[PDB]
Amino acid sequence: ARSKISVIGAGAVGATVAQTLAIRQTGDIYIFDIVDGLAEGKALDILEGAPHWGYDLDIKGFCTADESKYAEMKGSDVIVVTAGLARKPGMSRDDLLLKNIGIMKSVGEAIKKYSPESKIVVVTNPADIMAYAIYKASGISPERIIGLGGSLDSTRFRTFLAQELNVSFEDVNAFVIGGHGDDMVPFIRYSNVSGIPIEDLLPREKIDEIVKRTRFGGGEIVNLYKTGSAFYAPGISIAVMVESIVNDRKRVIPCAAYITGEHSKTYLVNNLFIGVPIKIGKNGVEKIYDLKFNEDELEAWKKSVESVKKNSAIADDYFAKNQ
Amino acid sequence: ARSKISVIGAGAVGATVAQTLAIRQTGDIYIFDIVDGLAEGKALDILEGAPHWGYDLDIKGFCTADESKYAEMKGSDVIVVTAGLARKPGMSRDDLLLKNIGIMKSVGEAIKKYSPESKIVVVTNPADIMAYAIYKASGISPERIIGLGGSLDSTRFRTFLAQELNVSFEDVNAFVIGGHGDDMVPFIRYSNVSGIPIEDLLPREKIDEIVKRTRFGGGEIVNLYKTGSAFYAPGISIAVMVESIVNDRKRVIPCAAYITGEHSKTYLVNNLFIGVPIKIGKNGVEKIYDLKFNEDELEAWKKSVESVKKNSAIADDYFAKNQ
Amino acid sequence: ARSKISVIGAGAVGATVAQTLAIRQTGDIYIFDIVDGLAEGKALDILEGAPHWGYDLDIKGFCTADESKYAEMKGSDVIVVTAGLARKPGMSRDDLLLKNIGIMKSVGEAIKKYSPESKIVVVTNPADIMAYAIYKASGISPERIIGLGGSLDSTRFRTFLAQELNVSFEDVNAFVIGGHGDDMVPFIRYSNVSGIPIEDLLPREKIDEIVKRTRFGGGEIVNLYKTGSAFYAPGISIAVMVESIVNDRKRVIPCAAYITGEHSKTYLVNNLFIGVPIKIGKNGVEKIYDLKFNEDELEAWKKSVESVKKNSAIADDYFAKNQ
Amino acid sequence: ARSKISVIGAGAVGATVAQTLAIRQTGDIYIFDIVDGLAEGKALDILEGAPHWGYDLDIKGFCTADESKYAEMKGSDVIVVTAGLARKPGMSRDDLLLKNIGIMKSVGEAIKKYSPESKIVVVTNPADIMAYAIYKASGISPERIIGLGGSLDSTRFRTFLAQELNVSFEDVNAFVIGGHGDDMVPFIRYSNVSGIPIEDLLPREKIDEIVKRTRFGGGEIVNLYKTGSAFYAPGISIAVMVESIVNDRKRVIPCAAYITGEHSKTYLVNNLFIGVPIKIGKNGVEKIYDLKFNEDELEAWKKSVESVKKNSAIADDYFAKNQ
Repeated sequence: ARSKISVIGAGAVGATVAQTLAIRQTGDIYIFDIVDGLAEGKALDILEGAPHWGYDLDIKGFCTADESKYAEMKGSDVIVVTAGLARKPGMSRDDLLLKNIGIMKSVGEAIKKYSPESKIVVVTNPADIMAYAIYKASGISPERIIGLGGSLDSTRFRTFLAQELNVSFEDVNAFVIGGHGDDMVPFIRYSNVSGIPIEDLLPREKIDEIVKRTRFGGGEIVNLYKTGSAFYAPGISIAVMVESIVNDRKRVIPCAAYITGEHSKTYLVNNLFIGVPIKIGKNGVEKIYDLKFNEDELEAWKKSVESVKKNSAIADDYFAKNQ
Repeated sequence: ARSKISVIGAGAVGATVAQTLAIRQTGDIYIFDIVDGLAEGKALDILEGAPHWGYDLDIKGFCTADESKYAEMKGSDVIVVTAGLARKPGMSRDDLLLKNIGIMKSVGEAIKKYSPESKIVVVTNPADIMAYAIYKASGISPERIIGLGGSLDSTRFRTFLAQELNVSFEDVNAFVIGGHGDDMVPFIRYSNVSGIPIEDLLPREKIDEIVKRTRFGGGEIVNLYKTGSAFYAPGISIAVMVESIVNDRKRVIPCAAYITGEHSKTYLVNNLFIGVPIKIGKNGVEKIYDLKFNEDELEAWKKSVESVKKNSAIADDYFAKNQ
Repeated sequence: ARSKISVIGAGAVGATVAQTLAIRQTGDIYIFDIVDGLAEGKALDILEGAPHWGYDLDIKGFCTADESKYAEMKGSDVIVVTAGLARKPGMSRDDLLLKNIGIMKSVGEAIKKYSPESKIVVVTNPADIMAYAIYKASGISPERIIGLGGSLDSTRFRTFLAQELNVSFEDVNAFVIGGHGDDMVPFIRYSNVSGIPIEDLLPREKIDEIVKRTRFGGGEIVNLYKTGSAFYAPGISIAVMVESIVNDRKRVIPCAAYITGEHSKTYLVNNLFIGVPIKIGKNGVEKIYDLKFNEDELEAWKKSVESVKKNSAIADDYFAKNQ
Repeated sequence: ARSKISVIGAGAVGATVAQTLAIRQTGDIYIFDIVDGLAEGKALDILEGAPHWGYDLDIKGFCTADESKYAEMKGSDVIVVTAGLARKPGMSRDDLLLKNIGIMKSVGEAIKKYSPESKIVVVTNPADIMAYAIYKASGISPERIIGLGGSLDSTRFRTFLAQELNVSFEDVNAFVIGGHGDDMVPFIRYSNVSGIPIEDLLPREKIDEIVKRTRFGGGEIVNLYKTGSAFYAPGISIAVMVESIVNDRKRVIPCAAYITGEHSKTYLVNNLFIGVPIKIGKNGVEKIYDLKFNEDELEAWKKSVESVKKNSAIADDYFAKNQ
């Protein structure tokens, strides 16, 4: 009677997604992790709060050291992919990408085997490239796969704007597309407080500072935690995407999506994932909005595109060599 | 305009409490931790999710490496104490109790200095003894201090019953008083599904199994996590206590509370904290309910009483030895 | 995509149920009424609050003057029957019973014609008899039909107890079975505050006054409104039953249910609807709990049974006369 | 304690506001109405649903045929004024305005007497003029009074756009200021779906249709209800204003607000209430945003201003011959 969501990865991010989905009563939640005991423990800890919170859900966790346990994903409406590494001492983010692509390949093949009907929300960073790897490995029709990106950048951008202007978080709207960091592309003219353009409220230098803080917002958290990365804001940023699919909400949120056909004319890429505004519903990507760029936005977009093309070619090379 | 809650400790439990209070919109939340960056990081990560969740709250974090930062607790309606250690099989429970009592002493001294008007919710285990230590150190009127105990044991007990009977978590009621583990005292006769006693619904053998799992429920999670203890279920168990104070809900939940006067005739302890059913309101403990014990419950209670008396005497001795 | 609920009757009670289901995001909601414009108006008014409340739901209303509009019920998981008429004195309530039985016959035939797969929650008073009429008219398997009764009496009883004792409404449990008014049968021994029996907390004289107030709680509201009856508390009392079906919650709540087989040995009625504790799930009634009556409860139950047997015979006679 | 809200008027709108505040747990809610039994009945019906909904609030109702019952407003953080005269046949719009101004005088005087510290949210239509009457009658500092307008027009406009574009209600933003009907002034250029201008999504003819439907949105519901006016969407539209004050959320929403000083240079009125974007906080109006008009908007605004000047002049004339 209820929708089913699987979460792959039971670390801080995946477990936060699971706890968030339970609070928001999105559906039954099954958690998966290769680490002995981890997914089972997170699921139980989350489930044990149900009598206080009020959620009547089936919440379970499984160890995938025996990959056969991936069979428990069967019937999932959405699978959230959060498995993967963060940098180890002596690892470039270039080495990290390659490592994570390999994990995506394994995960995608498991999804293909046990739950090929699911829509997929890919979280592992950079999620545009990891969504691409999931697509290549799973064979799932590409409109059914989306990557986390803009939901998180926009929530940070809104937070900073709201604090600066001393207004409710609900009334700030901050428009971003593309990736994280230098690949992020804000449309300041589309950012506002209850419709009032930010450019009518803050001077350029202040907006610039806020844009910068947003670009490096993940690193800001890493520098505070020292030994881990953000998970609270990512968790809810992911959950709002998931629930839009499960409950067919038709939220319009920038996410990493597969660009093809007429959309390639606007976004200057073809057959790749990159962050663009999408309508999210029961079928996955229900619509890609084609934006109109001014010159600054276009030049910024071109840089973002080159980074994605570069990293996607790396994923291509990996799959070509590892049948 | 909003109430203010301070959370001392920004590890898994304290930060979960903070995120939980934010979701339930309990009030502004200030987080404190001796580890540089940690409380600020947890606060920012939680705050950055505000635009998606919808909470319009001030959420801040501070480093207490210098105790002067505790000045930021000023005007807190509730302070949640989650500071303290868990050494694991290296030193005994006794060494651990002593370590934590010392932490409560310094925390309580800081509370007296910077926010002596606050109600306190003590989480550090065993919370009855740690509440007693907070009382001795802070000088706060003892009705204004409560310890986490029954809120958590009861949520676990209810989860297990509901799954065994395949019923809503909302309709299961599980009655426990006393401490954790062998110090916990269930009243099976007061446990029911929508009023129907559980003894009419399950074989005694199964009820005993569920009682034992509840006793060692925290250990069950520790085994699954390997390197840490439960935090999700404790987080909401703590938040329901905090919000009952802040919003004067008059919840009736078993918590560690100070027993004196006529209540000592019922609970056989005097001037100590122990887990009993209390009405929780804006003034802290607004009523202690005096239970009638049957013979089995009485026996079990007396054992719990001896444990609390013994550990409380250890706390007295520590305080006597340290001015 | 989403679950669908139809509400028949767009008066105060039906429209309150609709707005309640929307707020609680239970599913898409279609409203039906014979009165031109009424259901369409209630639906639009409710839908137009969606941007503030947050519910992304399809909410529509239809006039059933042309009965073919009932085709819009197709695919409903649950249908709520609130259609009915009139008052207590003035005209005879026996005359009223017959009139409402006739409306149930028409509504039941429409359901069989257009949405025979739905579970049905019957609200029209007395809902035990009206559920019986829906069953006779619709041919729907009887476990898939339940009547409002206990959910509303228990919420009133809980309210009165919580006010008297100055405790949270969440922690009061009040046990009733049977019908309304003199037909209601409280189990004082199964009523408690967080497990503590109310007999341990209030003088018997007070409990008796509260029981009497619950019996005549509907009349208390009529006395205040003058020209109408209660709708806010009924609305939520109905919605918790509906959502238990839609979301398969397994709530345990007393409702009017079809009593047969071994249950007839406990409840002394056979092949009739009467208020008993049931587990409510995606299949409708998933369990009837068989209580053990003490002498006093049994004597009260026999009276309630006699009233239901009499009125069910009247319903039988009506159907026999109009086949 | 908890925050307290008084609601004056226990008809459909006032009682809907009360039930909405309860569900949203905004604070204690006291309802007042001159008609014997009505406020008491609405309050009790609402309170009796608390055990199911979960709100632990003091909800009470009083009949103000005895004026002294207004003493029960004491300590209210916000007072919501919904009392008004139902328009009688043959009564002109100006005659209705005069009657309602008279009711605002009585209400304002009771507020001045019994709860002069309150912020006021005025609902009685037209709320700009009625806010102005409440100001004249109560002597309350005018930044502490706001009138319902744009919150309701915006929610309707958002509903229509979301349905037309098949997107989530959460992501549509519809910018309006001024009054209702022909006094409403939309800024199409500030209306968008997740930042994407609606002028990039819909052609002018479709946008015009939706603007027009919004202008006469109230009338559309009246034509469906036939015997009354909208209340569900107004209820939540009001409640979001009220909770922004009580919980100091700093929502930015167009409301009727007192225009003076520098703001008069932008809005072309002085010392009158008219609908403009405001930041709503614990002090009432925390900020008025000064918009930049194009020619169409300026001309439409001048019309809106003239209507407000004319009706405010009628109010001045009324107060001048009654004191």
